[PDB]
Amino acid sequence: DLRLHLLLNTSVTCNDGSPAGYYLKESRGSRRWLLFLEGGWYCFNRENCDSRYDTMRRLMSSRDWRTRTGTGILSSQPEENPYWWNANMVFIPYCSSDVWSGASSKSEKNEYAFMGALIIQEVVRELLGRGLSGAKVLLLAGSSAGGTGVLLNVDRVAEQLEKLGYPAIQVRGLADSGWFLDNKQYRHTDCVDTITCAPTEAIRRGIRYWNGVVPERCRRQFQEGEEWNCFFGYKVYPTLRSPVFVVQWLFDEAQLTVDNVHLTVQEGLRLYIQNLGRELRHTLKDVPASFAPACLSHEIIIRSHWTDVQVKGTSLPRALHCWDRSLHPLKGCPVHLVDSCPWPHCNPSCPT
Ligand SMILES: c1ccc(CNCc2ccc3c(c2)OCO3)nc1
Ligand SMILES: c1ccc(CNCc2ccc3c(c2)OCO3)nc1
Ligand SMILES: *[C@@H]1O[C@H](CO)[C@@H](O)[C@H](O)[C@H]1NC(C)=O
Repeated sequence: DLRLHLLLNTSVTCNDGSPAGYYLKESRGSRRWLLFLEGGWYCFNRENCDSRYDTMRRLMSSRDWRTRTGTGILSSQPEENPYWWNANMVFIPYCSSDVWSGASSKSEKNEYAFMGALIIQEVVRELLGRGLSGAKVLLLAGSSAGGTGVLLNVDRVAEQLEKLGYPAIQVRGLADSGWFLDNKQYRHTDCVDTITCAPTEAIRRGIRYWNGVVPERCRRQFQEGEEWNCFFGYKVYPTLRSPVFVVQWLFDEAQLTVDNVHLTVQEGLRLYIQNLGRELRHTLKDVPASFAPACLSHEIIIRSHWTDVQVKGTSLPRALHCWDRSLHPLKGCPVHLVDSCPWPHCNPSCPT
């Protein structure tokens, strides 16, 4: 079990003004620290944030959060977690609805606070008095909206630790299921409410509503008004300096949802699905640390059975171990693992 701590700086809040926080299980014999960012979509105007508050309130508030069990990469049992079972474990709940990008407080002009980027900074700060000052590696991990949050925030955590006087701690990222394409959709709707708004248009509006922040080098490339581009992995990744390992299902269910596809198959859709896998594979060609199986799924790293899937005979925990060794090719220890077969479940190890 990981134990809840609410932030001592109570100006750093969830959407409704309640304090943000983190869950922690220390391993005092270890100098490795895993900070995991939870996912769960986003909201981008008053009307859709109000709805989310009624039926997804744990993603907007800490009022109803004392312990949580660590699973997958957050498990302390080597049977479930062959990679980092002895590490210090931190789960950061997603209560800002902003893809971890926001820097805006609730105020006379703002019904909600969007503080995701500041929540990450404050967690790192408070952890530095609880053992993180002695770390050798800080791995910032996350799933779905939390995976995109890794891409947006990993270089900011690295800069923070350097400016606080800890330049020797190695900061790295692990982004799971947060590598999306701004691709052509299977069917199209003009952006008129929540359901009809494609991600490019919803994120453009969100950035303005949240006062969202993107990494500096990416921001300098795309410039004012085009920051939405930095929420797309293939565009932001080449601007990052920290090492980042990318986990992405080739036929991700959230990607298919935003593409207006429902699987529940004739030539047009067959060609669309095969083209999506081909395009995703293409964007990972020059990503040296990656794991991308040919499956229809969403998320993996905190699932208890995350050990089961394999690409070219190598599991995800093994690939992450090989990544560690590479940061000290390697015979029998690969780090770039992308499937090449063209249809969901052409890999027999895909989840059922
Ligand atoms: C501690 C602190 C705050 C709360 C929430 N209380 C209801 C509420 C008030 C104002 C709001 C809001 C919700 O959403 C945006 O503005 N609970 C426990
Ligand atoms: C659990 C389930 C579903 C989700 C949705 N992921 C958010 C998202 C979607 C499209 C995006 C994006 C972020 O940034 C680029 O385009 N998260 C967690
Ligand atoms: C509390 O958090 C706010 C928001 O980032 C920051 O401006 C302020 O300096 C923090 N105060 C302390 C004492 O850490």
